[PDB]
Amino acid sequence: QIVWQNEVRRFIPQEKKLTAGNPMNFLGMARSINPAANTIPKVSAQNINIEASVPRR
Amino acid sequence: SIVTKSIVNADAEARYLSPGELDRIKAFVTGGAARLRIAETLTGSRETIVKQAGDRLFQKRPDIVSPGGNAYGEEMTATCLRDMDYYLRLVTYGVVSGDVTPIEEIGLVGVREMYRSLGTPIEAVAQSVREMKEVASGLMSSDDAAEASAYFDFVIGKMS
Amino acid sequence: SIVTKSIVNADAEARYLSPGELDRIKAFVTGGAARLRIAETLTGSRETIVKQAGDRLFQKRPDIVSPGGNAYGEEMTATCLRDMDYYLRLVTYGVVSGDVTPIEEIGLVGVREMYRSLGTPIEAVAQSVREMKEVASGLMSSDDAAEASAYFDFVIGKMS
Amino acid sequence: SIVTKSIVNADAEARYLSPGELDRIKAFVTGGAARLRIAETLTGSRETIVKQAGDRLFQKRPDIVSPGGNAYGEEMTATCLRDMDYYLRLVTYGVVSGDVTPIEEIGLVGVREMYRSLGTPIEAVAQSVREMKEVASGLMSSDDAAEASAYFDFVIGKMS
Amino acid sequence: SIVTKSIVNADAEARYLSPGELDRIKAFVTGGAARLRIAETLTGSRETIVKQAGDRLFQKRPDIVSPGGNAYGEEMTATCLRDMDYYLRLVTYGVVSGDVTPIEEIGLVGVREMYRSLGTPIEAVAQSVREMKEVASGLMSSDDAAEASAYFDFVIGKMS
Amino acid sequence: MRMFRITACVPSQTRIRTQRELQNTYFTKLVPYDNWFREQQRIMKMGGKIVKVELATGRPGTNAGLA
Amino acid sequence: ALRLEIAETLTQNADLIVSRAANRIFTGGSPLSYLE
Amino acid sequence: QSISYLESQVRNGDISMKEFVRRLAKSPLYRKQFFEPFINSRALELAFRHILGRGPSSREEVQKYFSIVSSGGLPALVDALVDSQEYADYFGEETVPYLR
Amino acid sequence: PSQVAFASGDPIPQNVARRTPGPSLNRFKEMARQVK
Amino acid sequence: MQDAITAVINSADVQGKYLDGAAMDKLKSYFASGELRVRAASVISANAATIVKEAVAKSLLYSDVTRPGGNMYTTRRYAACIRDLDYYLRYATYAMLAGDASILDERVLNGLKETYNSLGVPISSTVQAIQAIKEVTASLVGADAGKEMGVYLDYICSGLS
Amino acid sequence: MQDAITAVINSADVQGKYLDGAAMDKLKSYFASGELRVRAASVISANAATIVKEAVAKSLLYSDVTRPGGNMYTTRRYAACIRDLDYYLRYATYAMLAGDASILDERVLNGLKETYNSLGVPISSTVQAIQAIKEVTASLVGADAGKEMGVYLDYICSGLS
Amino acid sequence: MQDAITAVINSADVQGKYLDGAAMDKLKSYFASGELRVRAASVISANAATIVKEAVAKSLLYSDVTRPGGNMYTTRRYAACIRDLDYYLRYATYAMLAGDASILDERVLNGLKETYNSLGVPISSTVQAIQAIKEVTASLVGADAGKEMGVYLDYICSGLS
Amino acid sequence: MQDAITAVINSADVQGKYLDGAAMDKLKSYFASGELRVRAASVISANAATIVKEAVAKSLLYSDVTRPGGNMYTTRRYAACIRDLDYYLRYATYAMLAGDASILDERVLNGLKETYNSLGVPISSTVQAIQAIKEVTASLVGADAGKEMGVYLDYICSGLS
Ligand SMILES: *[C@@H](C)[C@H]1/C(=C/c2[nH]c(/C=C3N=C(/C=C4\NC(=O)C(CC)=C4C)C(C)=C\3CCC(=O)O)c(CCC(=O)O)c2C)NC(=O)[C@@H]1C
Ligand SMILES: *[C@@H](C)[C@H]1/C(=C/c2[nH]c(/C=C3N=C(/C=C4\NC(=O)C(CC)=C4C)C(C)=C\3CCC(=O)O)c(CCC(=O)O)c2C)NC(=O)[C@@H]1C
Ligand SMILES: *[C@@H](C)[C@H]1/C(=C/c2[nH]c(/C=C3N=C(/C=C4\NC(=O)C(CC)=C4C)C(C)=C\3CCC(=O)O)c(CCC(=O)O)c2C)NC(=O)[C@@H]1C
Ligand SMILES: *[C@H](C)[C@H]1/C(=C/c2[nH]c(/C=C3N=C(/C=C4\NC(=O)C(CC)=C4C)C(C)=C\3CCC(=O)O)c(CCC(=O)O)c2C)NC(=O)[C@@H]1C
Ligand SMILES: *[C@H](C)[C@H]1/C(=C/c2[nH]c(/C=C3N=C(/C=C4\NC(=O)C(CC)=C4C)C(C)=C\3CCC(=O)O)c(CCC(=O)O)c2C)NC(=O)[C@@H]1C
Ligand SMILES: *[C@H](C)[C@H]1/C(=C/c2[nH]c(/C=C3N=C(/C=C4\NC(=O)C(CC)=C4C)C(C)=C\3CCC(=O)O)c(CCC(=O)O)c2C)NC(=O)[C@@H]1C
Ligand SMILES: *[C@H](C)[C@H]1/C(=C/c2[nH]c(/C=C3N=C(/C=C4\NC(=O)C(CC)=C4C)C(C)=C\3CCC(=O)O)c(CCC(=O)O)c2C)NC(=O)[C@@H]1C
Ligand SMILES: *[C@H](C)[C@H]1/C(=C/c2[nH]c(/C=C3N=C(/C=C4\NC(=O)C(CC)=C4C)C(C)=C\3CCC(=O)O)c(CCC(=O)O)c2C)NC(=O)[C@@H]1C
Ligand SMILES: *[C@H](C)[C@H]1/C(=C/c2[nH]c(/C=C3N=C(/C=C4\NC(=O)C(CC)=C4C)C(C)=C\3CCC(=O)O)c(CCC(=O)O)c2C)NC(=O)[C@@H]1C
Ligand SMILES: *[C@H](C)[C@H]1/C(=C/c2[nH]c(/C=C3N=C(/C=C4\NC(=O)C(CC)=C4C)C(C)=C\3CCC(=O)O)c(CCC(=O)O)c2C)NC(=O)[C@@H]1C
Repeated sequence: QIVWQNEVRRFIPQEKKLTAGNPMNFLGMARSINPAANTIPKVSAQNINIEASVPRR
Repeated sequence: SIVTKSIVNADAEARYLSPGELDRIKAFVTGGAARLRIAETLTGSRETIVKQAGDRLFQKRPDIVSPGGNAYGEEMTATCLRDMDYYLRLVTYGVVSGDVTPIEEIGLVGVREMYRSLGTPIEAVAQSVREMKEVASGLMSSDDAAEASAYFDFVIGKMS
Repeated sequence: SIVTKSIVNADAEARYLSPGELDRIKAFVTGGAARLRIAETLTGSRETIVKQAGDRLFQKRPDIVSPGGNAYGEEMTATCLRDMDYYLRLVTYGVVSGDVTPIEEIGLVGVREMYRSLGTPIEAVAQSVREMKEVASGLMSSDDAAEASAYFDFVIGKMS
Repeated sequence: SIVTKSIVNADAEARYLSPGELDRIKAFVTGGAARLRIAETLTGSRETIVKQAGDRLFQKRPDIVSPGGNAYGEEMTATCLRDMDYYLRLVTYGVVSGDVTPIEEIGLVGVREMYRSLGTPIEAVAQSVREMKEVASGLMSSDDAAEASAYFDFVIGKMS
Repeated sequence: SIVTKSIVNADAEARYLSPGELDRIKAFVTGGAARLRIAETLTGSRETIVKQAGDRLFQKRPDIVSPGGNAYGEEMTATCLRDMDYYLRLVTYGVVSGDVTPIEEIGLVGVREMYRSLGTPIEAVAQSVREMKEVASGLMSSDDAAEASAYFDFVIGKMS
Repeated sequence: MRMFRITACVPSQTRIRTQRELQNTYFTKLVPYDNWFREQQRIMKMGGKIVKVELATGRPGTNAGLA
Repeated sequence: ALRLEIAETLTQNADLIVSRAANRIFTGGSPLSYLE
Repeated sequence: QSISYLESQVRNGDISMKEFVRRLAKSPLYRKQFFEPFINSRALELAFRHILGRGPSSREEVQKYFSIVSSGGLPALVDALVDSQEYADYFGEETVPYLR
Repeated sequence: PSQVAFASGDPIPQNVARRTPGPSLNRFKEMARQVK
Repeated sequence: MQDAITAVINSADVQGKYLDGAAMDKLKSYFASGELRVRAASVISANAATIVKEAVAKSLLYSDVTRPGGNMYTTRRYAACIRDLDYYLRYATYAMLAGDASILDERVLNGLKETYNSLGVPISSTVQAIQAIKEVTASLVGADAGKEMGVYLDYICSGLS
Repeated sequence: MQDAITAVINSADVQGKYLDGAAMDKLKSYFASGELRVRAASVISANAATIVKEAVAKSLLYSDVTRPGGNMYTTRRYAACIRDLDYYLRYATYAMLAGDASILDERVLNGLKETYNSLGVPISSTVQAIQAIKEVTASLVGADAGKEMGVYLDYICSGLS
Repeated sequence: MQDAITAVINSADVQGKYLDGAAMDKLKSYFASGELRVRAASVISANAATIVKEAVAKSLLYSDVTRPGGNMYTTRRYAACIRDLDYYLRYATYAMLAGDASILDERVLNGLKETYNSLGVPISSTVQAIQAIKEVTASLVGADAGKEMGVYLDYICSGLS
Repeated sequence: MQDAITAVINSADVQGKYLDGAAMDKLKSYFASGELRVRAASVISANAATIVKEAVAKSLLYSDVTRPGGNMYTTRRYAACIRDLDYYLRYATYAMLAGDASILDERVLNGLKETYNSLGVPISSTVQAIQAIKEVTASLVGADAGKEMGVYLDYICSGLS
């Protein structure tokens, strides 16, 4: 049995429909794999000594 | 538009446009705010008119969604509502143009052969555009309803 | 007329009138009161306009009344003023009808053959009806002169 | 493909196909079934390689999804996975064609200028493609993955 | 009528009948006995075609006999099965003539605007002639019913 | 648009030389006013006879409202 | 098929037909001396 | 796409095929399909094969018909094409034009 | 049924002969005959 | 053709006189009735096919003309008949917008009587069909616009008869 | 145009000789296939709307060509594509019953490339449409008649490509 | 051809979306400039001949081209040059009224360069003549609409070059 | 240019999707047909000069083309015609290997008709030469390879015509 009331209620515009190359197809995929961002590494350049902390090998 | 019609006719007669067409062009230019207002009203209510008119068509004529029908299937009904959105878009084009030439050049030439091929009933398509006309006229003000329903009955008259 | 040209376009394309041209006929009907007001003031001033324009014509071009011109003599100048009266009547006819079609189908096409067989200078009668449009624009209000000057300038263009 | 490359080379030397290139086309024709199997597995599992390699990329280079990064944001990570899917589809095309010229023409010429305009780290995209080849090598059989990793290798050589 | 099309085409080409066309008229005259045999079998079994097509139609598509359709009560169905008898008569005319030319002469063209003015579904009329076709193929021998179906399918193609 | 109801017979003067198909040289024609002068000149230069012509379209002597 | 076997008949004996026609027409010698 | 008015006038025969060709060529349908998408020169080159069934034959013929279509446009070009000695010689009054 | 395949079947090769010197070289043929 | 303003302009031009009140009263009447004519034409163009189908249902269906041997039996013949009927409706709409029936008695009634006499079309049945169209339009668009339509429609009836 | 019979007679006329050894074989193969080719023509001409229906439904519908921005978006363009597929099927029937592709050379392929490059019609999508045509005809008429149509349909495809 | 209205309609239609305000402002700007376009077109249609007259007097008269051996030497070629300038002025008026240069490359420019190259017409001299037309109509109409006219005149020159 | 494989890849890339089942079926068809194409290319590369030799002896020697006044009279004209036949045979071999006639459009048929029209080359005589090339090639190369070579050489003939 196929029913048309829910299809009429679920109708979406074709210009709002997603095509192949739209990155919004992978928007839910990026929701699925939530990337782990970095906590901000607070650094001050004034506390850095140029002569010593530069590598030497 | 009427500008395109007048320029095309004057070009075919190999003459400049007379003031008897120039006053018509400037009158169409000045009387544009009402057509623009009807256009943004229709594109604001572009979804709900399509939803209600599709609901009214499939409750009035269940042979469309009957087994063995042309639109039996969820994707078939989705494409039917997409065609309703197409013709509503063409009605907005004709409203904002002030002329029937966009509807004629986009979605009226070859429609009979097209739906004769696809098997879709042309009188039911005319009923769909008529139901969009009734929903839009109920949704908007009466003079604007008559102005939009003018292009709507042009579409259903070219349909049938 | 503009109504008969609209229905000529309508049965040339072999269908009913478009809603745009129906609203255009509505605009013509609503403006026809103003065109008829222009008709009243022009037919009230039908004598003084043509007399002042004829005096301006003879003042601009004295070679018409000089020997060697076409209009030498009292009956010749009377017929010249009669031609100017007919052309003023034709401009009022066009203002009433809303288009240059009555001027074209009465006294504007074939005017080259007319004044070639008469020997009359076509640039001189174009200058005469140009003085008619200047005196008319002097006597009219600004919107009425702007309305009549397009039809007058069409007479200038097709009779130059 | 390899057929087009051999035809272009033979046209460049204005000669018919050498029997070595005829043998290479013959061997590609006989061995294309394994390439079709590889491409079928990749297009069957094409979300899984992008999923795992995107996870491994966001683990190994979290500066990419750190604030101030090129792919910081939900839509930006979506476009990241979109680019990964593009390169996976290109690798399937190259596996089918047996020569890497479709990959070079579609997504390796001007890639440096494109990602330089976009501000995207080209070595990080190379890391993502390398992780895609790691996931594909885990997913496929040994000889098939060893043959299919060489197109990934050409992508790595062009981008890094 | 094959001989009608012979005379029309020979007059358009403006010469006498070619020997191949004369052999065509020989073939048509020899097959005339078989086609009139099919004709008298159809007019012997005409009524069972009408009744079985009618009630098979009313069981397959019950929308029209339902309220909202065109078939109300007894007289609408009587006019419909009269139309079914008319189209069966036209099929027998085409069979006995050897071509669909008298079908187009009495009824095969204009049917779309006919049933659009009448509100009648043209695709349902096509389906009506469809069960006319396989009921005739059931009752009459199929190797000899290929000739009758060769006009039946043209009729349903024109009304499709 | 004012027109004419004409009826004429124009025999072909070159059909014998050209060996073409035949047409009925007699015809009843509806011809517009603007084209009727050129059409009549074509008939008389071809050598045909116009045996009937009436102003079936429009009123005679209309000064305005022609097309 | 009938036209084909007629052609197969006539092409086989074409030399015979033209020889009989030439012997019917020409006198004073052998017309078949220099057949091309 | 058709003009049933002109088809009915052909069907009762008050106008013949010559007036049908004239009115159909100056109709807005032919004006849209073969006069709007072209220059006047290419338009008259197509109008020759649409009306006379042949191409333009000489430089002076192209010159004359270009002067006609410049003076009066598509209706003047169509009228000059149908009201010619060649059209009346080849297709008469009732014969459809054909590609020669 | 399978005798539909005229074009789609195996093609029948024609016997097409090489073009020979014609009667415009009759003088050179006579010249070559006297050369022998 | 000749509408109301060109008709009064031609009546003035025959006498060679400017437009006076004796024609400007009819001109004001035309400009007063113009929006009524345009709205009635809009309604008729909206319901143009329905007027034809109700007219043939109330006047032409189930008659001897649509019986076999009649003058409306075959499908091409019925298509031609409804083509004539909405031709009459559309040209009556043209004359109703124009204000005069020059278009009706010229580009419809040039040889219509003679061609119907040659074909055998029943003039009385076509008059009944036009009266059915007039009744449908009068019941559909109103009283004043209905009788304005009826003037041109029984002008068509007088032209046919 | 020319057919297989005209090609045979022209080749034998260029040779100056009769139909000696292989012309007869080609002619008898042509006449042996001819009645079944006429039957296939009858089936295709009877069902011709269904082949283009299943071809457009199989290959071109629900695609970028039919969605906005595509070359089959408007209804005029869709009806023109339907008429083009009807042209391809009908001229393939012509070439299949003539036994030679000279009709395709002189009335189809003479200007098809230039009209499609000027119009902007997608060559690959047209090729896919003709491939859908040839599998639908192979399903609806048979394998042998499907191949006999499909060699000329692939000739049209090669003319496209 | 396309005016500004049909241009923005097809620009919305090729992407398949409805009218948004970033498209509706284009129609609002066109309706703002429409009365300026109508008045400029009326002025140019009234003074069409004298624009060409003083343009040829400004640019082409007493030059090499009217002398014996020049391209506009004989009166036939002079009348053809005046006819060409009338064509350019009328179609530029059409493009100015439409607000879109579609009729220029759709009815003037698509082959005119090849025609002038075949005829030997000096394209640079015609460009200078059109520039003279631009200066004359800019002095005659005004700067605001003369700029819009000159845009399409330079469009004609760029298509000619 | 493109082969069948790159045609499938480009069509799938234009669609923006991966290779579906029908694409895999077309690829499998080309991989099935590849071996015959390779051996046909080997045969034609073996007999490249000899096919041209017997084709020109089959069609063009001792004719009006090689007689004085014909377009193959002089030695440079004969060398240019042999050069053209070598070009056609090599590019037909390339198209046979690729399974696509796109290289004939890109390299051969893009301007060769205008080239021959400017040169005065009889395209009827070249068409008969390529028909002789078809016959001699199909004599040496087999049956299905003969069909493929005949299709591509008839494409060259259709581009010429
Ligand atoms: C029943 C399954 C279907 C159907 C039929 C239906 N038809 C009518 C009415 C008419 N049909 C015709 C058509 C013809 N008359 C002819 O002589 C010919 C050619 C031989 C044709 C094609 C006509 C003229 C009528 C009008 C009645 C009359 O003959 O005078 C009706 C009645 C509709 C009404 O409003 O009375 C019906 C119900 N309708 C369906 O839905 C089914 C597809
Ligand atoms: C309700 C409207 C009816 C219904 C509709 C229906 N339509 C289709 C299929 C198509 N319709 C179109 C039409 C257009 N596309 C355009 O761009 C325009 C002009 C703006 C038109 C008119 C098209 C293109 C299709 C094909 C779908 C595609 O995009 O490729 C179907 C599907 C039929 C099928 O066999 O797939 C249906 C069901 N059917 C009804 O019965 C209602 C009356
Ligand atoms: C489906 C087939 C594809 C499609 C086609 C498409 N075709 C046209 C229009 C034309 N096609 C032709 C071709 C021919 N005319 C002939 O007489 C013959 C031989 C008998 C052929 C092959 C021509 C001339 C036209 C233009 C005018 C006409 O309609 O005949 C169009 C319309 C182009 C437009 O923009 O109007 C289209 C869209 N398009 C696709 O995408 C499918 C792949
Ligand atoms: C011959 C028995 C006697 C006769 C004949 C005659 N006829 C003409 C002139 C013409 N006759 C026709 C005939 C037809 N018109 C049609 O529509 C048809 C059917 C297709 C036919 C047969 C025509 C067209 C002409 C005009 C010439 C033309 O070719 O267009 C003449 C010539 C009259 C003259 O002076 O030119 C003659 C002599 N008269 C006799 O005396 C014969 C006994
Ligand atoms: C002038 C002395 C008097 C007169 C003239 C007049 N004529 C017309 C219109 C037409 N006259 C003709 C007749 C001809 N056809 C030909 O081929 C020739 C040359 C042999 C002639 C003389 C035609 C066809 C017309 C119609 C014009 C056309 O077809 O384009 C008119 C105009 C009538 C009107 O405008 O309704 C006039 C006035 N009448 C007079 O009063 C002068 C005394
Ligand atoms: C229908 C009301 C009645 C009917 C009529 C009937 N009409 C035809 C066909 C024709 N109709 C016309 C009418 C016009 N053609 C025009 O161009 C115009 C001006 C707009 C009109 C008014 C004509 C000329 C015909 C002749 C042939 C044609 O189809 O054009 C027919 C067919 C005659 C035939 O069979 O040949 C009939 C029967 N008959 C009735 O019973 C209805 C009451
Ligand atoms: C003298 C009888 C009358 C007259 C003359 C006059 N002519 C011009 C200017 C031009 N006249 C021509 C015409 C021709 N060029 C040709 O090659 C031929 C045929 C061989 C002709 C007939 C041209 C081209 C010019 C422009 C000058 C140029 O060479 O470019 C003028 C000057 C008008 C101006 O505005 O410059 C005059 C005054 N004037 C009269 O009053 C006499 C009746
Ligand atoms: C004038 C500015 C310069 C110039 C003009 C010149 N033009 C012609 C003749 C032709 N002009 C056209 C051009 C058009 N055809 C079109 O369809 C359109 C737009 C709708 C245009 C603009 C054509 C086709 C011709 C040829 C027609 C004919 O020859 O009659 C000529 C005459 C050339 C001749 O050999 O007679 C000239 C001289 N040349 C100049 O030097 C001026 C600078
Ligand atoms: C004789 C000294 C040697 C010889 C000759 C030979 N030639 C051919 C065939 C051809 N030769 C030419 C060459 C020319 N044609 C010209 O018009 C000119 C310049 C005026 C030249 C140099 C051509 C075109 C042919 C083809 C025949 C034709 O005219 O169509 C042959 C025949 C080879 C064949 O396969 O038929 C021969 C035998 N061969 C020798 O061994 C002698 C040393
Ligand atoms: C041989 C089948 C017939 C024929 C040939 C012929 N051709 C020429 C001269 C040229 N042909 C070309 C064509 C090409 N351009 C390309 O890019 C390619 C490959 C894709 C080809 C095939 C060109 C450019 C020339 C000009 C070369 C040149 O300038 O010499 C000639 C020579 C004519 C001459 O030298 O005047 C000939 C004879 N003509 C025939 O009669 C043969 C039947």
